[PDB]
Amino acid sequence: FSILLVPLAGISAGIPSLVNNELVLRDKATKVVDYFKHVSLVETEGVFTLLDDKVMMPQDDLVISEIDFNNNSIVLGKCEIWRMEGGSGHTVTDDIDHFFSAPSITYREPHLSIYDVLEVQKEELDLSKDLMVLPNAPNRVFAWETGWTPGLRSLENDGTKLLDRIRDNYEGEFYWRYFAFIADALITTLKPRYEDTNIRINLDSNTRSFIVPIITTEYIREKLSYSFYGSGGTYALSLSQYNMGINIELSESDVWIIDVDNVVRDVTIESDKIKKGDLIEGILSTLSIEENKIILNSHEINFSGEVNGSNGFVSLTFSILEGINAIIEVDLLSKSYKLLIS
Amino acid sequence: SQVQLVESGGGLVQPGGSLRLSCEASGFTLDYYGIGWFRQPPGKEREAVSYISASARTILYADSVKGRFTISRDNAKNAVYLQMNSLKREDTAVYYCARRRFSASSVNRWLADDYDVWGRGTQVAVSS
Repeated sequence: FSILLVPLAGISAGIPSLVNNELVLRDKATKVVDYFKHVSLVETEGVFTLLDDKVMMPQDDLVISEIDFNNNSIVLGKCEIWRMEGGSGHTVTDDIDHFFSAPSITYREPHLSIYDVLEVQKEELDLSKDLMVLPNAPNRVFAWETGWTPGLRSLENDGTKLLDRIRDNYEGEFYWRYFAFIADALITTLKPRYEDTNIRINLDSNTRSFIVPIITTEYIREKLSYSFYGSGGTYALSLSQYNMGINIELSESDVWIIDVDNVVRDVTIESDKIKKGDLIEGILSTLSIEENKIILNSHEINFSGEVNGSNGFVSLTFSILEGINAIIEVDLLSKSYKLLIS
Repeated sequence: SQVQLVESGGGLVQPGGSLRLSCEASGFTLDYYGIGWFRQPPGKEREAVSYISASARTILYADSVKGRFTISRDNAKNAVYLQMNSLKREDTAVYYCARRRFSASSVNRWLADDYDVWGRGTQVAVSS
């Protein structure tokens, strides 16, 4: 429960927008820095942060392409930025890079990886907690540009530090702060290019519970798709109000509980928090059970692997009224379901 | 005049017929925006018809047109399409194309406050 304890994707990292017919995650140099400052927390705090000892939540907008409960490991996804090329007359004057002819940013395919420059523990992780938010960040390649920005050589924080580290890491290919010809130039705008991203989750034989993150922006939301691979455990999943790409690969004796309380009612967002409205009358009209598929409302759950008596019965659950927990018990084998109240 | 959503292809057909509506999205990049189709029958409210999300993955139709209408979009050629089949007389309306705001955090997806650009509509009448 406590779908209210969990923040909305983008609360910390920021939500990208369209300002001039272009996706822009940040628009002021100062503010760009803070984002990096934010990104850097994966080193400082770790991959996962704990909400109240109970819920493991990945860092906001941290691209994770794999969670493996067998290895206790994760794999980071693509987080790159456009490389520079062709400075002339470079010096280091007063800790600030100087140039006669300023370097040019370019979209040409060799891109620099931000994540590579990061020191993160992605192995021997502590995934003991039963409660875990699924990642909310798709693969991206940041465009950017600089602009003449006086008086920001004073700027120093975990953000400027990471930015500096990227410069040093990719010698003569990245300069976020520099003086050229007349005045000081700084990266002013972060312009992401999100990409289709399949997050893979390899499950152990334990009991695990997953909350789909609430991602309001539709565009970003639909770049993601989760692929679960069960191995004979007990798996719980709270769907968001949003129809998300979910594929479940079935192992022998896989028991799946899918909370659909966000599917069967209208859900809105009021003060940057979920707001559960009234149950859709004739919600069962929207329920379609096909061979290796559950369609409820417009949400889709695809199924792969061996379907039999050990793993064919998946339990969709929500609350028909305040104090009535209903279970839609779907039989994948016979494309039939039934209705209980416990 | 920059950002527009011009619809075309409306006219007259006879019950059980079919036609195809066109939306020439102009003056922005609709690879980001989700597009909807709405309609207003004579003397009635504006009505939800179909709604394609940016990138497919969310093709929704109103119960009145399920099975009959089919929605499609060519981001590349910046146009959305609605193929209409088995046209009944109840389908007589003024059909509109509209772009869903990029930031719409509502599952309704037809809320009409979540839409920023609206076309002029094309009328469809159905009578033999």
